[PDB]
Amino acid sequence: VFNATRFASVYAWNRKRISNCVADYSVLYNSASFSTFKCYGVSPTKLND
Amino acid sequence: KNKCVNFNFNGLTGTGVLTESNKKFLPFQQFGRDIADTTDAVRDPQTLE
Amino acid sequence: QCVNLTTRTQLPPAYTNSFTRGVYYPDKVFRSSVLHSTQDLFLPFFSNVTWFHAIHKRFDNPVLPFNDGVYFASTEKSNIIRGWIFGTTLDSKTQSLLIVNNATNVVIKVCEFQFCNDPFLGVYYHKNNKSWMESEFRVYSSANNCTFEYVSQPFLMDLEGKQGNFKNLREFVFKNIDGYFKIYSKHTPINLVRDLPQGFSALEPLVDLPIGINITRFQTLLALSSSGWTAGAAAYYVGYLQPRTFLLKYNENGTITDAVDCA
Amino acid sequence: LCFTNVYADSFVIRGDEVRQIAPGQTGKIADYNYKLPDDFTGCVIAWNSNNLDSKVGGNYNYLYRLFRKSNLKPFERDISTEIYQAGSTPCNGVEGF
Ligand SMILES: *[C@@H]1O[C@H](CO)[C@@H](O[C@@H]2O[C@H](CO)[C@@H](O[C@H]3O[C@H](CO)[C@@H](O)[C@H](O)[C@@H]3O)[C@H](O)[C@H]2NC(C)=O)[C@H](O)[C@H]1NC(C)=O
Ligand SMILES: *[C@@H]1O[C@H](CO)[C@@H](O[C@@H]2O[C@H](CO)[C@@H](O)[C@H](O)[C@H]2NC(C)=O)[C@H](O)[C@H]1NC(C)=O
Ligand SMILES: *[C@@H]1O[C@H](CO)[C@@H](O[C@@H]2O[C@H](CO)[C@@H](O)[C@H](O)[C@H]2NC(C)=O)[C@H](O)[C@H]1NC(C)=O
Ligand SMILES: *[C@@H]1O[C@H](CO)[C@@H](O[C@@H]2O[C@H](CO)[C@@H](O)[C@H](O)[C@H]2NC(C)=O)[C@H](O)[C@H]1NC(C)=O
Ligand SMILES: *[C@@H]1O[C@H](CO)[C@@H](O)[C@H](O)[C@H]1NC(C)=O
Repeated sequence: VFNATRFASVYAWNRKRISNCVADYSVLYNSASFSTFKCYGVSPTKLND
Repeated sequence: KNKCVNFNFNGLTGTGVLTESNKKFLPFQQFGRDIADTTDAVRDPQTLE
Repeated sequence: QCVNLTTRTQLPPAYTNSFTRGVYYPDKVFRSSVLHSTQDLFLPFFSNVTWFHAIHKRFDNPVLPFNDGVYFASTEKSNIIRGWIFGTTLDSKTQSLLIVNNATNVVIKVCEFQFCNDPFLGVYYHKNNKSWMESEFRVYSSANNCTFEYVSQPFLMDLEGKQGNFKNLREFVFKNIDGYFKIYSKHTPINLVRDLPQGFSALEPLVDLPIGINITRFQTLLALSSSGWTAGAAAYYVGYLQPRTFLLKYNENGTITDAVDCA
Repeated sequence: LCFTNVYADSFVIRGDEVRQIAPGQTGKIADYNYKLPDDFTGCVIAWNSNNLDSKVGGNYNYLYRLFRKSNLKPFERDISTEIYQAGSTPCNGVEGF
């Protein structure tokens, strides 16, 4: 998701199904460096629980 | 004292008549609060009365 | 220094009753002639305050849990209880808080201490001088990474006395909430022999330390060739605070004069 | 307005991570080295310091914690440098797989 060599154009934006996986978002701390990360249906603290 | 004034003690803005009290605040206390929880007494911060 | 003083008799764990103690002023607001309900980490009424002795024979300084705050009290004579150690490893893998009252001044310091298995202070008793003076300080070996440090203005507090019944009760509440370590304390004279006096008196706040360390265990520091000594006639009691509603009576002068434990 | 007890917490972070300084946030700054309480009463102040702190060869005097067994508590400061175990094995000494 966050490392794909080539992203899609915004008019042709891609959609990928994520299923049967563990959402351990900690793994990308070392290398993500997100300028924006905003949640709208949850508090960000709760994502692990 | 004894006149109606718009007071401000440590930012504690309000309107009321100031009067000399006989309440004995232990030093760690600056404000006293009513049954209604409205601040009813204050320790003047320049002349500690 | 750092020495193990292993000469001591083995006794089982004692307990006693916290009748109506461990109540403190819940905030710095004044209130008089009112009954005030508040929910906070209080010492539950009539709970078991674990009980420890220093005798002659017995010198009890265990490392104890520190969870949801602690109530600490010491029926003290001849100034035997002198401080505490707080932390979660007490081995310099992590930081720890040291509070010590020594003969010259009170010192509060937070460092990566390397504490001894048996920390203590010591006094030379009647060594041809008529007065008593402190000589031994054996709690930690080195204190490198310090991030908080306070030392009070100097004094001389006497370390001599042999009267039978305890003449001082010192009470403390310790809470470590969101990086602020809060201490409430009270002092009352007593004339009791061997138990936590029955009665009621609320602790005023005195100091709030922004140490910001993780505290899971704590240990009190008592005054005391390397092995074989005599312990002072002093006893201290430890309870634990739980989140409980307390109704508090304020008298006409604003001091909490009575309280009721809602549970 | 007057203030009763005032503490200034001073530190340097990557510009992307200023958003993590708000109370109730996640990320390796909020999670592992600096957490603000949910009822935080105060103000957050930050300014771009590239002209002061940056070094042509790279200024490495500014450190952040990348691994932690658990998210730290508000206003908690973890100085520990002990090695973090990612796998199920224990790891002693200085380094390992
Ligand atoms: C504040 O310090 C606490 C004490 O060190 C610490 O709790 C400790 O957490 C670790 C890891 O969760 C525990 O280590 C053991 O955990 C279980 C048993 O509880 C075992 O399966 C593991 O293999 C490991 O041996 C400690 O037992 C635990 N200590 C206590 C007294 O509960 C807190 O996590 C610290 N707080 C923060 C925010 O870091
Ligand atoms: C605040 O300032 C006042 C002076 O501006 C201090 O009060 C003075 O105290 C002396 C000694 O009692 C009096 O002679 C002066 O008349 C007082 N000043 C006024 C304006 O009445 C006061 O001490 C200061 N606050 C504190 C906490 O020291
Ligand atoms: C006091 O006794 C404790 C044990 O009760 C000693 O701690 C041991 O120290 C050795 C290294 O010197 C370690 O290998 C052991 O694992 C430790 N045991 C425990 C239970 O911690 C301590 O060294 C002694 N101190 C003195 C000054 O004799
Ligand atoms: C915690 O203590 C260690 C050990 O002294 C400190 O590591 C030293 O840091 C200084 C300053 O950069 C170096 O000159 C030394 O070479 C380091 N010693 C070792 C053995 O690595 C560390 O900096 C301390 N941490 C804090 C936050 O004070
Ligand atoms: C007696 O006091 C003096 C200083 O007043 C001190 O130097 C000396 O060591 C003391 N003697 C003993 C036995 O402690």
